[PDB]
Amino acid sequence: SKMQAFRIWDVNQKTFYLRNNQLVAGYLQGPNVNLEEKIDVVPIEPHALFLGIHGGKMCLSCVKSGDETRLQLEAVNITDLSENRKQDKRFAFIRSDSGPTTSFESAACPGWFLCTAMEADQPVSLTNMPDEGVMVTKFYFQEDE
Amino acid sequence: KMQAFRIWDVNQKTFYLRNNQLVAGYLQGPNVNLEEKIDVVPIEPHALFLGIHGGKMCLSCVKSGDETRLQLEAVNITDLSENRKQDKRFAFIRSDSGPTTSFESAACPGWFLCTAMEADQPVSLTNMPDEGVMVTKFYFQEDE
Repeated sequence: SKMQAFRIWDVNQKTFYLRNNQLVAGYLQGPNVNLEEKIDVVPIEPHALFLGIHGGKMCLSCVKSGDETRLQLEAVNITDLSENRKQDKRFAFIRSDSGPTTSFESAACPGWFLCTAMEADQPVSLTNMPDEGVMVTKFYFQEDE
Repeated sequence: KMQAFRIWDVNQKTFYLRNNQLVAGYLQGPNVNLEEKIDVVPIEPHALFLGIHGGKMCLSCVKSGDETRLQLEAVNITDLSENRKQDKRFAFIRSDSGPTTSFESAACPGWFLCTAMEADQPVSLTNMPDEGVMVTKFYFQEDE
């Protein structure tokens, strides 16, 4: 259970980058390629994990705002989280591989998978309609190391 | 470099923009001026980039599982690169059959550029070009 660095891009080749402290998927080229966000990962045996950016300084979570289930980026240290604390569960994600791609399902909001839009520069989100082909839910997740 | 062509399908439909969505229909009267010529930057062997407006807008295929989508992105066709991972979505493979031509998505293999049998529908992509529902055969005339 320690911090690993991963590079991620969806099946349409979009990368993650921040815009107004929001995570968005898009195509970075040239000087802007330096905006690419690597994903910091702390494994939770056997198939879950905590996901973050900026050296695990900000972590991804699933939050329910009234009637909405939205992805959120919180200012918490990936290292303070615990697979055994009820409150940190909103940060857990289940990793599932199939072929050369990877999917991430929310542990606190099951049935919700991390996703990106087909159009560029849209924020990264969570959809509960994976196979219904509107949002992308498959990613190439590789250990940047 | 950029080569220009005129395109029209086997049913005589031409491409034109409608609410900035590439649609295919029959232009009449002063509307014939709405025809969109296709700009091409070939990629040896038989691959190529396709655009309109002097290469200022290029078509691409983006997928989501078992479904694909045809998009017109505001990118310069000259900035696209064949040795660039992300630009593959703009690549198309050309094939000719007799006097006709077909275009297959490199990013979404098995999906061909196609038109609806009826007029004024958006140009799209189809995974089944054989079972004739959508039209996938085109006349592609090099504007020389």
